[PDB]
Parts: sequence; structure tokens; C-alpha cells
Amino acid sequence: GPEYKVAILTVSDTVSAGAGPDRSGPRAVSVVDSSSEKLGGAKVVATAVVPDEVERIKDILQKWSDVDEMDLILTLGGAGFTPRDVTPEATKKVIERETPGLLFVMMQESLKITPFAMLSRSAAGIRGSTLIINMPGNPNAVAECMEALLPALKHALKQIKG
Amino acid sequence: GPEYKVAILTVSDTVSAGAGPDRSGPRAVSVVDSSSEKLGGAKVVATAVVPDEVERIKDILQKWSDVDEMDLILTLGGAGFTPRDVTPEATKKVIERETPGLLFVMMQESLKITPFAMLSRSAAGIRGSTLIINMPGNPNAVAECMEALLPALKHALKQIKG
Amino acid sequence: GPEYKVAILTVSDTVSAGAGPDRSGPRAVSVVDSSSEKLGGAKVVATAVVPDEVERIKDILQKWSDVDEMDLILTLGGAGFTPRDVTPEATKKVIERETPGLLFVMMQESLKITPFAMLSRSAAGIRGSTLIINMPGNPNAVAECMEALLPALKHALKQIKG
Repeated sequence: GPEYKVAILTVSDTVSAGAGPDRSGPRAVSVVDSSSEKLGGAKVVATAVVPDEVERIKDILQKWSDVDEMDLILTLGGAGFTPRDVTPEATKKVIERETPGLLFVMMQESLKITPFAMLSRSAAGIRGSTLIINMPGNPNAVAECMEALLPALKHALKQIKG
Repeated sequence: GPEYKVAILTVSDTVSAGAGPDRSGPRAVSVVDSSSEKLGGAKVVATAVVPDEVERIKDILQKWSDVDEMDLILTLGGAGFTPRDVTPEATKKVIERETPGLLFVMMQESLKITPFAMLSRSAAGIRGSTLIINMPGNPNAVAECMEALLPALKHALKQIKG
Repeated sequence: GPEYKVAILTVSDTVSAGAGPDRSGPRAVSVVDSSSEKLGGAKVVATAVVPDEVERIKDILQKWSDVDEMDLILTLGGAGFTPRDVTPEATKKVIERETPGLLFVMMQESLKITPFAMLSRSAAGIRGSTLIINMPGNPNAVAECMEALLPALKHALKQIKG
């Protein structure tokens, strides 16, 4: 069906333990769905929630990439200065080829909105033919980051296939 | 009893040999005192001088992080193109979690003053609960960097903390 | 002879298999010459063509740096999202000290021209006394990249020398 399969992974001890709801996952889904056309026809086919533990985060990025063959994986949360925030360190263990331009743009554009954006420690890269991008836990943030990436994201997914 | 303990590491073969006064060290200290309130009550409680040798740099960063439990270490010097400049490589070996946002802002703002800022090779990150940031050797640089980071550095330290 | 020896490595399956010409090499050469004065008298004394293979790329970056003692290697291509593009992964295995500010500037400046600049995965750094800078595969790009760095590239090369 979908030209590009997208999966969104929410990282949060609080959500994962049933102690709270996921306010970022829906919005993330909603932004991808709303931009399907500019993304060359992409659709979120899976979401999941892990806690702030690297091995849990690694296993999913691995599975989604190697086995389910997702084309785009966004992570939400676990990428700030909190002691538990380990999303980037797990992300960095699984990508094969880094994509610093995407990080640069996310940081450049979100700084225009607030200096607290410098607290984002996001990683991004390519494993196999999957693009993986770390994004922040705030709901407003995915929208801000996806607006920033949108001009090039379709061309990026196109190039990873060839 | 300061809320956040800051420590300042001067890196310079020259200074460490006694061949000259430390110019960067004290000024740096003076900047932090000056910004104490904006930093949520941070104060320098220790300095040290080392030469341009990775092992010595690693040892003090390690000991200040692991044993003295400093909240903020700023290195000054050893982060340019000169053959002996190895501060960032030392730093990279001791941090656990990178914080590229701090490098981006320092780099974005310093470029507005001069294109020679592109020669800063600063690294930065977190080891345990210690934030570590490489800053240049010029005395005026510390202050320009501190001004650039100041809007978010209070919120950074409070997040590391708990 | 030349105050600074520059070498240009062109990375491309197509070019290396004699299935197409090098349109980037020549511009790169041309830009360096046209910029000899501002680079404190530099000159391209070698070029080569390798395919998209990490070992073939490392071998030359290693040889030019360690044996020929070049002072400035530029690479052209293999630094985007295509499956075969491994120039940056090659480059990172050989440099000893990274130079994130050259990357920050090349990205910042080229983003002003187009958002597809975010797809550049360039790396850059120093091995021995050799500056290594990745650049994109378009001919226009080397010129845009070199305009961004030229203000400081002289001081950089002078600082590596001693």
C-alpha cells in the first residue's frame, strides 16, 4: 500500500509503565499523515512505546529496520539532559551512516523558536534502507522538526531506495 | 554551599610549565561569578592547569566528574588546529552522552563575530552528572561563549541533577 | 614548489569504471587555482578517481596523508543518502582530530542556497598534518563549499603546519 512505511517509537518510562498517556505519538502520526503528499505518499503503519532503557530502544530500531523494513522511523523523547535520556546513545549504536544535515536543520530551525532547543541531543542516521531520526518529547516539537525537514525528506527517502 | 559546583581546567603546555601567567583561567572564573544568578546559583570551586597531553586531560576530567562530583567543568584551550591541541579528543574519551546543541550554539554565535570561529574544534558532553564543555583559550572567548549558552545553561544543569 | 600541496579525490563508481566523465574534479581544481592567493599559495598536484568502496577510499586518504604528505585533500562525492555513498564512513576511520566547524559552515552556507543541502553527510578532519574535507558531488557545490571556507582555510593550514 504505502509508498513509504513509517513507524514512530515513543520513548518514555512514564508512558511505558501505564503511569501516563502519550501526547506526542498521535501528533507525530497526525503530522506524517497530514504531509503524506509532500512526503511522496507516506503513512505511519506502526507505533510502539518503550521505556528509557537502551536495550529496549535498540531492539526495536533493529527489528523495525532489519525485519519489518520500515522506511522511516521517528523516535519521540529520551533525548534531552535528564539522566534517563538515552535515546541518542541507542540510536548511535544502530545506525550505520550518520545524517548530520538533518540534525543541523532541526537545531537551526528550533533555535529560532527557543534557546532551550540547544538541550536537544538528537541523533539521526541510516541503517540498511531505514532512516532513523530522533525528535523531542514535546508534542509541538515533532511539528516544528517535521516542518523543518519536510522540504527534503521525500528526496531523502527516494535516494535510500535508489 | 553553591547550588552548582563549577570547575575550570586551563589547558596549555606553556602555562603549566610556569613560562607564563594564566590569562584565561581567572577571567573565566570571573565570568562564572558574574553569571551566578543567571546560572541558578553556580560558582567556581576549583581550577587546575594541565599541559597539552590527552592522558592528563582525561585524568582531571575523570577525577572531577567521578570523585569530586563537579556539576560543570569548562576547559579553556587546546581545541584549535595546532598539532598539540587535543582537548576535544580527550573530552570525547570521557563523556558518555554528547550534547551537540551546545556546540551548535557556540559555533553559530561565534561565527557572527568572526569566520575564524570555524577553527574551534570544541567537544562537549555529560559524564555521570557532570556537564563538560570545551571553550577556546582566548579570554574574550569564554565570555562570548558563556553569553551564547547562558539562556539554557541554568535549565541544563537542573535537568542533569534530578 | 607550492607553498601548500592540495590533492583531489573523486569518488564515483560511474567515473571509476570509465562509464562517465569527471565533471567535478576539474571545477574543484579550477576553484583551488583561482583561489591560490587567498589560500596563501596552494596548488593541486594530484587527483585520482576511486569507486564507492571504503577500502579504496581509505587507502588513498592514508597514502596521500602518511606517505605523500599532502596538506589539503578534498573529496568529491559519495557523501549523500545513496546506498553506495560511504565517503564519510571512510573518512572517519582515518582522521585523528575532527574539525566540526568546517562542517558547520559548509552546511550553514549551502542551506541558504537550497534545503537539499541537508542531505549532505560530509565529514572533515585532520590526519598527521593533513586537512581532509568531504564535499558533495555536484560541480557547483565545490565552489559553494570553498567560498564558505576560504576566509579561514589559510589560517587553518598555517596552524596545522606549526
